[PDB]
Amino acid sequence: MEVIELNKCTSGQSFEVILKPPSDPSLEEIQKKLEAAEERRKYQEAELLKHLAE
Amino acid sequence: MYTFVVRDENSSVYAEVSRLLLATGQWKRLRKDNPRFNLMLGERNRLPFGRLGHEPGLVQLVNYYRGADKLCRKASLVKLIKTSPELSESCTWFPESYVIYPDEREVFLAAYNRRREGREGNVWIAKSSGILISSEASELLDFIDVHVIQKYLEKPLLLEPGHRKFDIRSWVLVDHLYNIYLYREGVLRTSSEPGNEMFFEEFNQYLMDALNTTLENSILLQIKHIIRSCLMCIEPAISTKHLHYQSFQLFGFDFMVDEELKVWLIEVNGAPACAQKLYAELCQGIVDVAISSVFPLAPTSIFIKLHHH
Amino acid sequence: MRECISIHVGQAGVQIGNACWELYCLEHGIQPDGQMPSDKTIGGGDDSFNTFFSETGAGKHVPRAVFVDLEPTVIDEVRTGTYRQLFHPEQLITGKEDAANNYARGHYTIGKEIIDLVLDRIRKLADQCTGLQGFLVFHSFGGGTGSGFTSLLMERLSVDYGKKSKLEFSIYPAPQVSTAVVEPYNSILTTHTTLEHSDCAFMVDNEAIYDICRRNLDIERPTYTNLNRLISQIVSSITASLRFDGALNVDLTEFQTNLVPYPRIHFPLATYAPVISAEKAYHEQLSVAEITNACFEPANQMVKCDPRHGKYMACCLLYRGDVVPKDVNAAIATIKTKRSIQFVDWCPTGFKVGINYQPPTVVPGGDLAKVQRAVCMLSNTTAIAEAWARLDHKFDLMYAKRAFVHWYVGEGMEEGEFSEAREDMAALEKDYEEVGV
Amino acid sequence: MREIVHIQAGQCGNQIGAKFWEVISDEHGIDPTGSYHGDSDLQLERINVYYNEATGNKYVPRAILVDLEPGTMDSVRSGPFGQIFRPDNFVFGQSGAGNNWAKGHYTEGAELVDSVLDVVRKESESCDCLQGFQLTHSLGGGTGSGMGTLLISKIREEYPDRIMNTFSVMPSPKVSDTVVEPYNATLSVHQLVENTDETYCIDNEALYDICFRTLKLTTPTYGDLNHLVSATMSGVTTCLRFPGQLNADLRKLAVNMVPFPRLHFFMPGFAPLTSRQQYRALTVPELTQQMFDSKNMMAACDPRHGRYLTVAAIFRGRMSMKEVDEQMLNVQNKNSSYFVEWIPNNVKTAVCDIPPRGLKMSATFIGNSTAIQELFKRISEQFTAMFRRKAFLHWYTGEGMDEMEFTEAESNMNDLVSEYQQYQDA
Ligand SMILES: Nc1nc2c(ncn2[C@@H]2O[C@H](COP(=O)(O)OP(=O)(O)OP(=O)(O)O)[C@@H](O)[C@H]2O)c(=O)[nH]1
Ligand SMILES: Nc1ncnc2c1ncn2[C@@H]1O[C@H](COP(=O)(O)OP(=O)(O)CP(=O)(O)O)[C@@H](O)[C@H]1O
Ligand SMILES: CCOC(=O)c1cc2c(n1Cc1cc(OC)cc(OC)c1)-c1oncc1CCC2
Ligand SMILES: Nc1nc2c(ncn2[C@@H]2O[C@H](COP(=O)(O)OP(=O)(O)O)[C@@H](O)[C@H]2O)c(=O)[nH]1
Ligand SMILES: [Ca+2]
Ligand SMILES: [Ca+2]
Ligand SMILES: [Ca+2]
Ligand SMILES: [Mg+2]
Ligand SMILES: [Mg+2]
Repeated sequence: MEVIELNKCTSGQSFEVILKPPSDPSLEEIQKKLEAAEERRKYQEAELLKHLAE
Repeated sequence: MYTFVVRDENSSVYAEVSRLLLATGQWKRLRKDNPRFNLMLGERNRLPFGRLGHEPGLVQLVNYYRGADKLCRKASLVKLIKTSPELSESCTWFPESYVIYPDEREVFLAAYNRRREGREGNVWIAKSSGILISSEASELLDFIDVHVIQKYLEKPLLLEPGHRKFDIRSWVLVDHLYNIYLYREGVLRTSSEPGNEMFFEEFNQYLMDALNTTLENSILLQIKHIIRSCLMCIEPAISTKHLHYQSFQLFGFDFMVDEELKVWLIEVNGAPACAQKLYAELCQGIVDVAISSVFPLAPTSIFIKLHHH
Repeated sequence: MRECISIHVGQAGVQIGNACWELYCLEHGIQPDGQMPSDKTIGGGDDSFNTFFSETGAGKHVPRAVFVDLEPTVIDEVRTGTYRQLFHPEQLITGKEDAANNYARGHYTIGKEIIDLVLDRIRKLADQCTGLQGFLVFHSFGGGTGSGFTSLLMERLSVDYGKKSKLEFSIYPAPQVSTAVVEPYNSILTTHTTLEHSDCAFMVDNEAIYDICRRNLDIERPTYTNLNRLISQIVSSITASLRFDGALNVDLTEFQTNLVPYPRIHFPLATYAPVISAEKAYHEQLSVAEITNACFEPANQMVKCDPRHGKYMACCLLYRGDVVPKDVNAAIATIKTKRSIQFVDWCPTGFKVGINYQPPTVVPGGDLAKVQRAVCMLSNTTAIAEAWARLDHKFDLMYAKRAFVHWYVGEGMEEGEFSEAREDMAALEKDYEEVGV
Repeated sequence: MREIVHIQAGQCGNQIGAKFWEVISDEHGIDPTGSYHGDSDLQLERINVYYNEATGNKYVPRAILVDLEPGTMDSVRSGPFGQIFRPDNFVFGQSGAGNNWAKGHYTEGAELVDSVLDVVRKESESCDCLQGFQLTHSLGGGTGSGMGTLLISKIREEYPDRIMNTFSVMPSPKVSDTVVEPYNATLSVHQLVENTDETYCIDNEALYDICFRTLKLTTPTYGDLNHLVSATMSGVTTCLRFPGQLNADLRKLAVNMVPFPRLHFFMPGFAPLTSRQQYRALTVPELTQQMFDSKNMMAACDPRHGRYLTVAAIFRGRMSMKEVDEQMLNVQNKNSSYFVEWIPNNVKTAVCDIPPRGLKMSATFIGNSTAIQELFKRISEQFTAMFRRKAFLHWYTGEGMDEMEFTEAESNMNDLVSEYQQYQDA
């Protein structure tokens, strides 16, 4: 049971008590995956319109 | 109408418990994977405790205590008994044991050499959770190439006529409130070598005719003391008192009796079977105290309530 | 003094944000019109509350916050509420059509059209910061916007603010509190895409806040208002060290340092006590020992689980009110000799303690009673994985039949993202098991 | 500002449609002239979903009335709320469709569809954020069935990203106009399987049984049947029209109710169904039990013969929302065998404070059950009974159709039946 790093001020108080010691993707890569999803949307809609035209 | 699920077909105890629940007309069995259950008779291995108690509008109860394996695994029981301040102090009822990883190798040989030195009984038994009984430390450590080495009771109590060795099995039930209930009926398994099942009534009669004492006074007091010590030790670690689900569990305690009428704890079984003659009585008791207490339906107890704070 | 920018996404994040800033103002003495009489440095300053409030020449203290939602109804409540005078229009961003409870709709379809605008408004606030620490992101797991657009925003923030910390306050889905059937899909989709972008995330299971409101506040059918006021108190005690003078968790970096030794395992459990009903005039004030003990009762945890069957990697105690260090140690010593508190072998067994003398502030007319001392414990226990297991099990049930998958594939998502996300969660569950077993 | 565009086509479509606007107009406090006279804010908060606001605080339904003969639409204009509809939104021909799907879909209807799309385009162009469309029609006639599905196909082509919802009345020999109704219904169901997101299956066989067996009406009229349909349509749209803890829209409904694209045909239910006892107040337990009872289902399918994929329940009136959650959870946990286990928490409940006219509280049931296959089997059998002998086909081949289009229609619906059967044994 040890108390360390005790700091005090007007607002409060903080300390540490020890009981036992121990033993990213770039903007381009993101734009491509977003634009890839938009292509699959546009392709699925084109097939729908092609189907409706028939 | 209460709902329950069965996830351990191999359980002869709860196969009968399920049979009784249906026989009440107030319980309905569901598919094993239906989550809208009030009662789970769970599997022995990898029971998903983490998915219990999250079904809105359903009080859920399971027939196993999460964390009770510490008491039912031989290597864990030894560690629990050695490191628990509430146990390690005493343990006059638990045989001298050591956990040897294939570690307490040096501590075992320290007491072993002390026995062969003094020419004492130096027979140890090693098992795990295949067994070997030997008096040579070399044969024990080579047999295990995780196991535990434990002193073999060289001076056991022998029933006569027959010069037979025996062990006592006690069934203990702990409910969602952590009441400890000891089934009034036990069983002794006779070796039959210098139908291998003797019930308490006969054993009590023998003790009176042979040793001029009763089963309660010479053995049962120590059994109840051992059962209570082991279970009150882990109570804070497994209690479901303020938990989102509830637990009860049937236990199987195994004891040995030496020629001095002293009781020794052998092991604890978390998924025990029952004696064929006692399946009905105990199973009905499980429904009474463990299941219907939480889900009541629409008078001497078969259990001895071991009191505790 | 370093600034923190708060970002609220979706209905849950916006309404929870509205409750936090109402509380912040009460705790700092800021009136709804933004005026702060106790602030003597008019139009500026480097005080501790300036971490969350900028200042105008007229003495208005403006939250460093931005509200974003794909539909306008929820954020319109902010524009009309008591604290409408607090924020300016640029801070409030809304769309026309929401994500319809569809992660793919919030991340790809709809999100792609509004991401740049949000990033710009954020850059505006960042341009007012002398030393921006990072961001606090509030959002739900189950909402189409809260899950889908948040993960998109987190990726872009890691690009535009690489050196800044990002902390999450996430709402875990609970069927009892209005939930869509596909919320398990969204929860796992957004956790996978956001995992390597968040430094520390505080999950709040609505199931927990719900039962705490029913049992401790005697509320029969708690509402979002009830839930949010309780959540705001907890969020307040977590962010208090950033808004007041102190030495514990004084910057976003310290949260990672004190609570997250393993980057992937960055979901600390929060336990809060006491929660006393306001309708209860005769309230027996709880002691330091009694509230510290309650921190180890599952019934007071923001996520229901059993820390007894896990392993702690770190523990922090945040007290507010009449607490003195002596009483805290006398309580720790007692709870150690009674509770099951196992730490991992590669970590010290101890507690970092922080005390703020100002007792918790309760919203006038709310459901929470004023108390003399409260505590919030932040413990990184492997038991929180139980929540991942529940969520991944529901995911597996539906995905085995591909139920509702077509709604996601129909927005541009691929069925493989489902499997990829579930696999990352499988690894996450395994990391917890290798740490606490 | 999520506006919905309403379309009603044919005799049946325009009769249930007119009744729908009379019912909800009363609930929102709008009189036959379009002037508001309610007493609560909840009436006007989401009134924009179904009404346009004209100068003078006038509310005009966003409804488009369509028919190939003027007969029925003249009755609407003469009916109670006839003057509330936008006069320009009356689009009608003079030839009729003679209960012939081919005439409504290919010949007579094709000549009128463009002028309908012109009105639809004018209504949508002035929408802040268009949700989608809801169509009322029967599947047994010619205009609502043939031209109705033609409209759906062309509306989808012009608004591929909007929700298409329909209230579709299924024919039944018990309430029959002509023998070719199975032909027209089989042809339409395929159009619906392909071009709608949500279809409320309103089975005239169930409506007749509810009037005869329950309401004790010896000789039910279409008026009696439409009374049930009005009550149901008011119910399933409550969460779209009023504010509450769950302000729903057409897309979130489709997302949570449709786990597979083709399986989007719902079973509606309503409680109470009291016979004229109209003063006796119902308890929350009684609403919940009746709401799930087959005798309150509008589709004439036995739910216990299939399994529920998803369920939406709406409770209207001032009641214990706590007791509501208790009774709902009681129904599920009691009959959990009739709810598929691979969709967790598939039963959602909503509560609205404002009850319908004449009731202290009500409950509306929206179920996506695999037992709906019984309805499609029924139609398919009646279809095949005639088609095996090519009976009455000349009415259709005379309009340009060939037998192949019939062979494909039957095959498509038998597939639909097989798909429901697949998930009933999953
Ligand atoms: N605690 C709390 N949870 C909320 C609140 N609002 C919504 N939720 C939860 O959030 C989940 C749904 O996410 P939402 O935020 O409503 O959805 P969204 O982010 O707006 O996304 P979309 O509406 O689909 O565009 C549900 O599980 C709700 O229980 C709130 O105010 N407080
Ligand atoms: N320390 C010891 N001294 C003497 N005999 C012992 C002993 N430990 C075990 N035994 C013997 O072995 C038995 C218990 O051993 P073990 O735990 O391997 O049985 P088991 O668990 O494999 C099957 P069961 O659960 O029915 O006992 C005792 O009944 C006794 O006969
Ligand atoms: C299991 C499927 O449940 C449904 O249908 C279901 C579940 C949900 C919704 N919805 C649709 C709905 C619509 C309705 O009005 C048309 C009445 C309802 O009553 C519960 C539910 C819904 O809607 N708007 C927002 C939400 C949030 C997600 C929960
Ligand atoms: N429920 C109900 N069904 C109707 C009504 N009028 C017609 N039907 C049914 O609709 C079918 C006839 O279609 P109808 O609408 O008259 O043909 P259409 O005008 O060419 O579209 C038959 O199955 C009738 O039972 C009505 O007012 N209510
Ligand atoms: Ca200042
Ligand atoms: Ca980063
Ligand atoms: Ca012509
Ligand atoms: Mg939203
Ligand atoms: Mg007609």
